[PDB]
Amino acid sequence: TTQNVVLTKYGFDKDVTAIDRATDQIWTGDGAKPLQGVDFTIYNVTANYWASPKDYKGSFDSAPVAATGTTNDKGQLTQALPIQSKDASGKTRAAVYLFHETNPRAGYNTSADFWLTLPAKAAADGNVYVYPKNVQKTTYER
Ligand code: NA
Repeated sequence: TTQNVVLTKYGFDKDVTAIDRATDQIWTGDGAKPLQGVDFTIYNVTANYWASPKDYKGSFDSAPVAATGTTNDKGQLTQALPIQSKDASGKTRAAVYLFHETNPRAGYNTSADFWLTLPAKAAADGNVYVYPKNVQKTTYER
């Protein structure tokens, strides 16, 4: 049993303000531009998550790759993801996936890593809609 995850990548726009967007609503981006040709790797982080849910902060170390994708013309990619997977003990668990932009990571329009805890609320068309946010900042330490 899988869900159909539709990812849409919109570039930063000074006039749209980046509130959260639920997985069961279509958001047109409010004029911001879809970003084409952005490569994402989707890691199955179910094991890393279930090692300790209360401590999970987005690590995908040693996580297997669930899928890769590249945004199209409309800034979108679609991927069916299993709603359950296995933890490190081999026990069946609700699945968690980490979306990581590998390319082009264009500065302030780089997507922040985000993770997704299935099953999610689906829209009427049956899709799960995610909208990666741009990174909080372009300076870093540590
Ligand atoms: Na696809």
